[PDB]
Amino acid sequence: GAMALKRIQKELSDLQRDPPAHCSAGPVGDDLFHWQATIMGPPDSAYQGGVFFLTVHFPTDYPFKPPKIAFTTKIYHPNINSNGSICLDILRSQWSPALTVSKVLLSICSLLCDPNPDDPLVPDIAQIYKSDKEKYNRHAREWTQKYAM
Amino acid sequence: RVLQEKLRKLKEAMLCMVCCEEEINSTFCPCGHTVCCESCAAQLQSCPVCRSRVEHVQHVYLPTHTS
Ligand SMILES: [Zn+2]
Ligand SMILES: [Zn+2]
Repeated sequence: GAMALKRIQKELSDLQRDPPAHCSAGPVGDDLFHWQATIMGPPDSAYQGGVFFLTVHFPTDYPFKPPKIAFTTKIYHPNINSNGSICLDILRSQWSPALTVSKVLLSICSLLCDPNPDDPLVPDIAQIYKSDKEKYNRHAREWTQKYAM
Repeated sequence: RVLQEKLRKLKEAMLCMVCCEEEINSTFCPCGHTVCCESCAAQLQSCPVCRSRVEHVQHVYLPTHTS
């Protein structure tokens, strides 16, 4: 009766019937509590042409607690660090059972198009972003070609 | 025919937002969102929809209930 299983199965079925643009998700391994997700960098972002792999790990009391979502693909972005951790409100404080992995994936896409420099996980990138956007995009593009293509 | 899509969307709308297994039968007061069974509702201190504080949970018999 502690089963997050039904909620996960329902989300999976809903997401796969109506997937967020630029995104894909499916179960991975034996673990029903693990999904892999994929994000194709949006056209109007420094990450276009790039393919980013993410892990989705559901806690055992999901959806009372948010899913653990992390990039496995290396990325140059103020809100994502070298461990692939994502600084995003709805993955922490602003989570609620009303949200979904689908909605989080959409927000990550939004974050790729419009980094939030006021929420730096990576200080020096956040300022290259605010100080010189043109060099930021240059670096973001270079890292996409190098690690996400 | 494709009434199936409509009837199933309706049935799934009646399922608890959290456990996705039990029929919804509880409203958060004072905000009025009605999205959970009694057990999941009792465990949420703020409304999942509007984030309003939950002062108390009121049992509701959904007018759309079968048996
Ligand atoms: Zn429930
Ligand atoms: Zn509410």
